[PDB]
This record gives sequence, C-alpha cells and structure tokens, in this order.
Amino acid sequence: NVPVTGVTVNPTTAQVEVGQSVQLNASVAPSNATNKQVTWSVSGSSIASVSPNGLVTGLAQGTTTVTATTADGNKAASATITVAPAPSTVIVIGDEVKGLKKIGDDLLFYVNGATFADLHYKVNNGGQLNVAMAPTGNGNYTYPVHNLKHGDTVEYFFTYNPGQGALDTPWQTYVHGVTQGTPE
Amino acid sequence: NVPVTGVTVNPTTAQVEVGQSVQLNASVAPSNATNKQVTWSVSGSSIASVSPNGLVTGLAQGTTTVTATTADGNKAASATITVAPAPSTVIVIGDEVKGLKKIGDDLLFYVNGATFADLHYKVNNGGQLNVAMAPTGNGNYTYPVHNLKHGDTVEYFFTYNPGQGALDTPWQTYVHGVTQGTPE
Amino acid sequence: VPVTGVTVNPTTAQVEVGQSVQLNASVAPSNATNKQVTWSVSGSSIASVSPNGLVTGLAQGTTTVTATTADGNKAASATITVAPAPSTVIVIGDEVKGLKKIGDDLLFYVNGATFADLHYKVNNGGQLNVAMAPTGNGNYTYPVHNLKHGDTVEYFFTYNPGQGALDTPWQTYVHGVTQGTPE
Amino acid sequence: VPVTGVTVNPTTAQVEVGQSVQLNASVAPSNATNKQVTWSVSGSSIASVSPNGLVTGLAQGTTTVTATTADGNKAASATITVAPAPSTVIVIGDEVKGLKKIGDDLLFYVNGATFADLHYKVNNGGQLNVAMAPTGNGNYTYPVHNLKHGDTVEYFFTYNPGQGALDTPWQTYVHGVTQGTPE
Ligand SMILES: [Cl-]
Ligand SMILES: [Cl-]
Ligand SMILES: [Cl-]
Ligand SMILES: [Cl-]
Ligand SMILES: [Cl-]
Ligand SMILES: [Cl-]
Repeated sequence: NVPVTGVTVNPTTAQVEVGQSVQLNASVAPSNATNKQVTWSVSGSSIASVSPNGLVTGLAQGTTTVTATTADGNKAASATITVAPAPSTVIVIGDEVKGLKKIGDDLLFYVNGATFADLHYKVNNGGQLNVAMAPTGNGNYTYPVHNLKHGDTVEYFFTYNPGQGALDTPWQTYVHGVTQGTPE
Repeated sequence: NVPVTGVTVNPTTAQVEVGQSVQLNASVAPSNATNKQVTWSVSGSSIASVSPNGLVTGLAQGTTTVTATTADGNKAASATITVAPAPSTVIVIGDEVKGLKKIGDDLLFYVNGATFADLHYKVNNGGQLNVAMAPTGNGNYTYPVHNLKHGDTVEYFFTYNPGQGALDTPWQTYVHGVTQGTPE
Repeated sequence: VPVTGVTVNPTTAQVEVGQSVQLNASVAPSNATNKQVTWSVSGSSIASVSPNGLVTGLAQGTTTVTATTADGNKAASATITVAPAPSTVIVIGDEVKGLKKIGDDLLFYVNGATFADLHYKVNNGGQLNVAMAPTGNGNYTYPVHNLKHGDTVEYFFTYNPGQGALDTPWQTYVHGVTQGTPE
Repeated sequence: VPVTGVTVNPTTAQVEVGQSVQLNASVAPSNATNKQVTWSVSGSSIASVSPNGLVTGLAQGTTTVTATTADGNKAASATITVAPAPSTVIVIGDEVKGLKKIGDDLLFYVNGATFADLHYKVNNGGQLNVAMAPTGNGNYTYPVHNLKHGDTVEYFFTYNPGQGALDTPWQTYVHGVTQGTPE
C-alpha cells in the first residue's frame, strides 16, 4: 500500500578493470515503499555483465550504462561503468633464462642465451601451437602471444640449445589475470 | 656444394576457419640443392600462427602472408592465408526446455516455459557470472554470451520455475568449436 | 484502456554488419488505450536500435532488442544475429594493381615489378608507408586488417615495372560501399 | 666487405595507438660494404613499419619488428608494445551537451531535458538515430563504442529542455585528434 516514488543508483559512475566487479545500490524512494524490487539491465553486455543483485563485472574495454528499474512504478535510474584496459605495466613470470612478460593482454615469452628456441603452447582446450622464437640478435629470443582474456589458461614449455645440446623445459600453466608475477 | 636457386610456397593461397590449420610446402630449386632448410614467418601473427615446419593455424579473422625464406641464398616466397569467420549457422546443443544455440562465436542460452530463468556460467578459469535471462514475452527466455574463441571452456547451469517451483539444472561444459551440436 | 501484453515482430532476424531490419511491437488489445513502446538493446556494440525499432548491425554477435510498453511496462524481445562480412574475394583494380576485399581485410597488390610500396591513410588517421611483401615471382601483396563499414582508405603505390619507378594516382576505397568483381 | 651482424635501436619501445618511434639498425663494421636493411613486423595488426624503420602503433599488443641485412641476411629485433588509450575522461562540449572521450568510447550527454535523441554518423557509414538513456534526474547519456584513431564522428541532438524541442548544429569529432578538457 506504499507506492514507489523514485530510484537512484550509487555509485552513479565507476571504473573497473577486466575481471573486476563493483556492487551497485538501487535506492528506492520513499524508504518505506511496499515494493522495493528492481530489475538491473545493461545496454552493452559485451562490455560489462550485471547480476540480478546489481553486481557489475568488467568483461571488455568500454563504457556502458547499468539501469535499475523499479518493479512498482517502472521508475529508472542508471550508472555509467567504464571497464578499463589491463595496465600496460610489464610483469615478469619466469627467471634469468626463460619465462613470460605479461604486458597488458599480450604475453612476451623469452629465452636468454640459446642457439635457437621454440615455444610449445596451448590456450584453454585449443590445440598445441609450435613456434620458432624470434632472434633478438645477441643469443636472446622472444615470442608474443596476443590478446588473452581474463581466465585464459596457457600451458607452455620451451625447447632451446644453451650449449651442450637442445633441452626441453618443464611445462608451466599461466592463467591470465590470476598468476602473480613480479611487477618489474 | 649445390647452391639454392629459388623457392615457392604451395598452396599459394588458402582459407582456414579459426582453430583450423593447413600444411604449407616450400619447394626449393634446384631439386638437389645442398641446403633445403627454410624459415617460415608470418606478418600478422594475431591472424595465423606458422610452425617451424610451415603448419599454419587460424587464430583470428583476417588475411595474412606466410613466407618461406631459404637458409642458403635467402630466397623468399609467400602464400596468402585467409582465416574465415566461424559460420553464422545456428547449432542447437540442448533440448526442448534449455540449452545453447552456437551462432558463430556468440552462444544464445535458452529456457522454454518458465516464470523466470537465470543463467550461471564461467569461462575458462574466470569467475561465476549470474544473469537474469531476458523474457521473450511468451514464457521463454534467452541470454547471449559474446565473442568466445576456439577452446573457450564454458561451464553453465540454469535456475528457473516451470510451475511447481524454482529448479536448478545439472551443470554442462561447452568447449567452443569442439562440442558437437545438432546443425538446425 | 490498459495494455495486457506485447511481442515483437520479427522475433529473430539475421543482418550483415551495416544492414538493418525494421522491428514492430504488437501490443495486446487494439482496444489497448496506449500502444507506444520504448526500444532498447542488451548489446549496443553488436546492434543499434532507433526510437522507432530500426535495428542496424554494427558488429558480429547475437543481441536482444526489447520493446517495453509506455502503458504497462510489459516487455518482449527479438534475438538479432549480426553475421560477419563474407570471406568472398572482391577485386577492385586492374591486372597491375588494386585491392582484394576479403571480408574486413584488404589485400593490396602490385603485379610485375622490382619493388612496390603502399602509401595509405584510413579516414582522418595518418599516412602509413609500407614496403609490399614479395611473393617470389615479381609480385607484391600487403594486407590492411580489420576495416569497419564506412572506413575510407586513400592510397597509391610506388613501384618500378622495369623502365623506372612510378607513383600511381590516389584512389579512395569506402569499406562496404566501393564494389568490384568477385572472380 | 661482408657484414658480420646487426642489432636494432631501440631494442624495446612502448607507443600509444596512433604514435610512432624511429627504429635504427646498426650493422657490425662501419667497414661493412653494404649497410642497407629490410624492416619487417611479426604482428602487422598491432604495428606498421615503414621501409626506413618508422613503427606506428595501430592497436594494443606487443610485436617484433626485425631488421635483416641486404648483405648477409643477419637479423635482429625490437619488441614494440602498443599501449591502449588512457581511460582518462576528456569533456568536449558545454554544461548542456557534448561527449566524454573515455579511452576509445564516447559518452554523449544531454543535461536538463524531457527526452534526448542522438543522430550520429561514423566516417562514410550510415546515420544512426538512438534515444539517449535516462539517468533518472533529467539527464541523458549514450556510449558509442570502440572508435579507432582517425574515426570521424558527425552528430547532433534532438532534445526538449521544456519550452519545446530543438535540433542542435552538427559537430565533427575526430578520434585522437579533437581535444577537450579533462576534469
Ligand atoms: Cl555490447
Ligand atoms: Cl552501452
Ligand atoms: Cl597481427
Ligand atoms: Cl599481415
Ligand atoms: Cl546482448
Ligand atoms: Cl607478433
């Protein structure tokens, strides 16, 4: 018997990174309205997901609009959600002789001090890819894997010849945006 | 003592789908050249990967150039590789009451005959996303998940109320471009 | 007086990027006082919907355009699939020079030369200078990647077909507008 | 007479999309007869390299630009990182109407109106008509998604600030060129 007069969404704006999420609050007026149910909706669902409780999750770079609409009265308020780039910062996961630099959503694989170096890698349940790593020109090597998303699972190991003869590396698993690096 | 005179790559062009691969042949002249080693390289490695044996794998929509260069003489030939879109065709994986349509690289989740329907899903090792599915307006529901790639692993189940009361579905696993559907 | 329900017409439709489909909302009784609806879209990157329910395809994917009633806020949906540009081949030039349009990439080409460069600009971006890749039979190619509908490519070649080097005249390609022959 | 080796200068460099960095190849002995190199790139979608080693950033990612010697075909590499456009906010308009540039999306806005539509065209694409989304305090927003450097946006609004409806004049935004104030 106490009708909804209005709604507002707080925060009214928010920046998340990909895989990051932010809880939104629908504020229904008056305080003692009989029906305080709202429907959450988003106009760019490839940018950000919203749950039935207004938890918003960053899916991909962009700005979108999340709307709370009241069950009683169909009053609507909206917030602007900016999903930001993965920082351009370099994070080393590996050692002097071989591993990864995570550089945003590309992975730069490296082998220092070899006569050659191949990378063997797979992403999620896609197949093995074998690549010869590019020579820097000083006995060092690199190969970029491009455009991973949050939760991409990377299994890789190297083949290379540091002197004595060609050596295989132990496989490693990298999950994009969960494997901790060293922020160098 | 028999020097390389030239090289050609066959096929000279090729279309693959994403996750599809094509073996390329470097033809070194003359036939009895002492050194027949070549280096394979690709100018758009976000489009297609090439192995040290000239196996080319479709990574993402585009056209790129794969080059064989001879170890002896640095003679170069190149092929054009077109990585094609995942067909726009609709493939149903699920039943009368609930599952997926695979429509290119988007997944259309569905629940037929409910008073409401939520989807619970996760991709690779990213987190759970909870979404209320959109009403069609006849007791039916849909929710598109966007832009999966080859080997994306999707675990999902539904919550919905077909009458008696709200019911949870058994979890299912979908691997993008490996789970077989029904081409409808 | 009240409205009771609504569904949308069509319920599912497939478009190419850059193409449109007119949506129409049918609201239960004709003797419903208020007919007017609001159009919205779940996935605005994929498809845009006008205030009168015209859906245009912007990018590959499937999205949900919903009509909600002014009187009632009853809601119904169409599933819109935006299909990618065919990887058919479209030749725009002559035996010596031009593009192949292969979906959203352009394969620029020069046939019969000792080198070939490309000079191109996309819309109001900067000019880029590139050496075209040798094929190994006196011909050259260079892919420009991932053009979107309405992209405007200005370009000319520098090549030497033997009796000395040449700059061709600038041509204008508009992506999804300019046409050629496929074969 | 021969060349013995080469490395590239710089070895690693980071650019924004649309920005450039001059690469230089240093080939072992100065008393190497032939100095000339060929520039190539592993990832042409990410970065373009000119015949004289100028690398321009086209799109987010890391790629390898290699200099190989004409005499010797010795090869060396730089790792190029192309950084995304900051998600800083850039206001281009007044208290009533304009855009926020937020990385590669534009948030169009009208403040203080009873409705607001956007009319926009991108480069030589078609005009799109959209109803701007109510905020719930008499203001309106509408994101345009994923513009690339050099994209040319023509737009005007239809809104009613109370004493009746208005079409504003068309403005031209060029992505990464047009500027405003961030704050
Ligand atoms: Cl979207
Ligand atoms: Cl949006
Ligand atoms: Cl690439
Ligand atoms: Cl390429
Ligand atoms: Cl959607
Ligand atoms: Cl690369």
